[PDB]
Amino acid sequence: GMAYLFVRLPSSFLPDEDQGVFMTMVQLPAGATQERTQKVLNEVTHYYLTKEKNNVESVFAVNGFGFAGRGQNTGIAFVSLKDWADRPGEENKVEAITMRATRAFSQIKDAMVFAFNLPAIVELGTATGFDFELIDQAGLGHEKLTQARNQLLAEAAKHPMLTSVRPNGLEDTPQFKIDIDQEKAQALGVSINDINTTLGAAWGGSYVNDFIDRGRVKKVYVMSEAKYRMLPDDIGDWYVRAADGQMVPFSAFSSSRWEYGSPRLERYNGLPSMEILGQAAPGKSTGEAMELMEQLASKLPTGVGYDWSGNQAPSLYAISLIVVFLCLAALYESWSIPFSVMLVVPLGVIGALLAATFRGLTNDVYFQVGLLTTIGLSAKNAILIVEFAK
Amino acid sequence: GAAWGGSYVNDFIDRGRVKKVYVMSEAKYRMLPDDIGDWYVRAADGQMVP
Amino acid sequence: LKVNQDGSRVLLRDVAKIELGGENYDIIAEFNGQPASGLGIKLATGANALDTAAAIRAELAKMEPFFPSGLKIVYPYDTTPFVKISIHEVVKTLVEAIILVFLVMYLFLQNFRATLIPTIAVPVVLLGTFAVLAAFGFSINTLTMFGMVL
Amino acid sequence: DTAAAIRAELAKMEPFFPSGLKIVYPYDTTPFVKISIHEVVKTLVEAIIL
Amino acid sequence: GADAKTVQDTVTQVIEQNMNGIDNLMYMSSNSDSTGTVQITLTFESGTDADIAQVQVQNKLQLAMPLLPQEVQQQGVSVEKSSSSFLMVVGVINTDGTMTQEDISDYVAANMKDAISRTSGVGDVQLFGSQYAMRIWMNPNELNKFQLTP
Amino acid sequence: DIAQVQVQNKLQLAMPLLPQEVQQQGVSVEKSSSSFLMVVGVINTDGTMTQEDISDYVAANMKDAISRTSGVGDVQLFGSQYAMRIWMNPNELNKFQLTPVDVITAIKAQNAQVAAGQLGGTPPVKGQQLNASIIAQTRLTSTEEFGKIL
Amino acid sequence: AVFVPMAFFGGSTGAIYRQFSITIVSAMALSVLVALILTPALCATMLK
Amino acid sequence: NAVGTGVMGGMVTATVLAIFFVPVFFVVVRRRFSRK
Ligand SMILES: O=C(O)c1cn(C2CC2)c2cc(N3CCNCC3)c(F)cc2c1=O
Repeated sequence: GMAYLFVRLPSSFLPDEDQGVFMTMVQLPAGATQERTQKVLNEVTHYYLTKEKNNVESVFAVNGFGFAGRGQNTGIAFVSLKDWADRPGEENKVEAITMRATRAFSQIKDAMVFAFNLPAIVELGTATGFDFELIDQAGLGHEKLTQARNQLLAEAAKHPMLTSVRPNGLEDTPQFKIDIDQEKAQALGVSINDINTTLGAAWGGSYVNDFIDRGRVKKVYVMSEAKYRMLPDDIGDWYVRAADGQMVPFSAFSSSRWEYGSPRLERYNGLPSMEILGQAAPGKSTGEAMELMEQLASKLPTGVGYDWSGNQAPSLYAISLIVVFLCLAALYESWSIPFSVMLVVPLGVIGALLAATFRGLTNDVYFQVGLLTTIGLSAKNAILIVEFAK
Repeated sequence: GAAWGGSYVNDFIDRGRVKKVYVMSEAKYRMLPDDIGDWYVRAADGQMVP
Repeated sequence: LKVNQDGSRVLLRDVAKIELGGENYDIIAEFNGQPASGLGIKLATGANALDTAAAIRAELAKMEPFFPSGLKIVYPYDTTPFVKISIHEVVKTLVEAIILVFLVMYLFLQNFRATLIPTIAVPVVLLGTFAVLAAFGFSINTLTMFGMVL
Repeated sequence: DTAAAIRAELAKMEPFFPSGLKIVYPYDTTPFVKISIHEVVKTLVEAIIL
Repeated sequence: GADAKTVQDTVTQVIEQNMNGIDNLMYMSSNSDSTGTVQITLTFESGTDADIAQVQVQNKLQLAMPLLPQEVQQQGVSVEKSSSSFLMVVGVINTDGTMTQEDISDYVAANMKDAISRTSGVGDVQLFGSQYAMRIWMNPNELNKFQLTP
Repeated sequence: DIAQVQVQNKLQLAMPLLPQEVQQQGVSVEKSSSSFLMVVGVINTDGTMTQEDISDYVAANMKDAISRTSGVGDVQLFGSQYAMRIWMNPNELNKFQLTPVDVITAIKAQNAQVAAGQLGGTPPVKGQQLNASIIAQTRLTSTEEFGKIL
Repeated sequence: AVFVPMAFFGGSTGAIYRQFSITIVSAMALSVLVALILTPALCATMLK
Repeated sequence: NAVGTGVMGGMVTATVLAIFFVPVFFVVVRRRFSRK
């Protein structure tokens, strides 16, 4: 029994617990603005302020800063839960708070918002979960690599004893490409220097110089009122001076056309890569899923490689078997006492398993050492049953 | 300097990895000292000079 | 910028609007749906954690007094009081595990003197572990505190 | 250990080589380490047996 | 200004080539954003000194420093200690003498922020808004009717 | 470890006292060991390529990683990495009336990447529905395109 | 003989299983030394 | 709860089993004596 009470008991690392403090991020579709995402951040903030007064003490919204990266797509609001005395029930604890919260954001919305117990753990080591990555080893482009990732994410979900796999954050939004015909430019009499710092110092921003403000030196930027750089028709508003002391429209030398680029290009180890955050199956666990994912990445096109309790214990406990017998003979020389104690091990451990298999515990770090201590007392007890009787 | 020796002008992209762009001259116009006169520089008054 | 033919002075204000504005309008914070800014301190790979955050207030303690009208501080997402509580609930267990041992000691040893030796044995053994793990490098971590208790 | 990891990093460039591109090893320290250990540990056992 | 492709191979790649010859290291990674913002991460072996390991990465970056756009050079190049996780995130609001989510972001970043990042081994401070800057908003029609450029 | 830092954080005070040709060139500070160990030859047999084609592919796939990997002081490269090489004919410059200064300037103008801003700017107008990055000039790709510089 | 051999930690499970045993392994030697010096002394001195 | 649930189980079952019933007696019997 003991064995089956242990192999079947699932293995975690360290238990995620209430911290009086959690958070939840936002993610809008391709090329959303600051005004669109701000509408969502309001709805998020108020599920916490009106439908969670008893629980929430104070929110702290932020618009344009996710933990993917940045941009007018992203967002996040930091929560600060009222202290634990005023929060009595299991429903008044973050397991249940992020349950009906995440439910609310998948219900009455048209974007993507989650919520999570801050991994008390460390960022890494979720257990039954992985972080895959897809390298372009050969001279393929970002567009060809993308297609291999669409075939990887497809094939895992095509036959998942499953898995749950998704990309990390390469939404792939369009971009307003402006081709400057170089021949045209110089015929009208303009320097390409001046043309580049028109489009650069108007639409984007340009660090010109520093000035003094109330003691502390700050910066001086130059751009343009919002309304002259909102849409692609406003490009023609800007007239540049030409050699022959007279203005020239952008449209003259300009060419307007859209394209499909990506707003964030990851690069793992000197080469372009794309992150693939997938988890272990609801049945399987890591070593299974991981090695059942290396065979799927090796079935992709050429020029596309990859790169990613503990195996710990197996060997650790091995020395726990060796040092015991010797210490069970440094005061107990015979080869009779060194096999007595050797049975109290699973005498007690069967129950340690049993108490944690019965309630909602797991094989985490505190339990794995709850075993070692259970054995140290098992030795004690038995060694008195021996030392005295010998 | 940019004929006989070499000059780091700018960087370009080649198959993903950014490399360099150099400028010089075919070997045969910089092998002996008589080939110095081959190079004519522009002068202020829009005309060449040996 | 220029002086056109008829000595008409073109200034920087005539061609453009000039206000003292933010350097970066990409992000905007609203504490409980009300406008505000703050400071989100991040740790330094190997920093002292609870001592860094204790000194976040120490340095911040002397900016407080020279604030103008209305400018006040407020605390969301804060680690501090979880440290405070895990110590307090473990040290609570410590004393409970003593007191409870003292009753089992009296139930078997009706001698009062006898329920006193083991009661006054392990108090010392715990302190030595603070003196030993301090000498080896460890802290009062979440881990080493359950190590006292276990 | 550096030279053992010269192969380790180099082990994953191997497979994506185009037609004809193959590796070869001149001037290499490795097998002298391999042999001096093997001839000394050989002496060790000889000195026991004897 | 720079888009995702510009930063990808004018700042990103330039460093990644000149980011070698360093002790203790399993991998590097990168994120080159469309806001014109790249940031590389090098993870080292467990127990390696973060004190020396910083120096090595940042005294090798600074060989590729003059291989970078001059816009980027005068911009903030930083090498710090990572810890993807905040702890103290001190909100700072107004109640009486009302000011905007921009006025506070400046005063916070012109009184307190400078000190915090320094103080007690703070890896790097985050600022929720931005410090003030003499902002100008060039009207294009007003530049044309006098005959001018940015 | 420390001795390197000291030499290279003192060199970099004389860094701006150097020719600009040298600054954009490779300044390096490394660990010496006048003695190779592994010198991995890399040849071709089937799909024949020259002693130049291989020197590039070696230095654009493996070299970057090796120098980094397991405390490699500095890597030697037996050949050179590729580079858009140009061979200015002097007679052909004279018969149109030109110099290498006009060739160099034409590459530092047409062959570059530019930081154009974005639609739906950092501070937009309230109610905009789009936000996408503008593209400008691109760093050139192939020989063909460097042949068509005006 | 079961604590310190398992206190040979590894990876991100470093101080994790390490501090695990040692803390209490330290507490074993301190409980032994007390059970060899103090607990004896006191027990003799004054038990009944 | 993660610590104590793991030990409580062990202890209940270590002692009430060892001291009585199963090995911790039954051992030295067939280990010391049995055959040698
Ligand atoms: O008993 C010991 O092993 C130590 C005792 N002490 C205290 C003095 C009694 C130390 C104090 C140290 N610091 C004190 C604060 N300034 C820096 C030095 C220290 F780093 C180590 C030790 C010991 O190892």
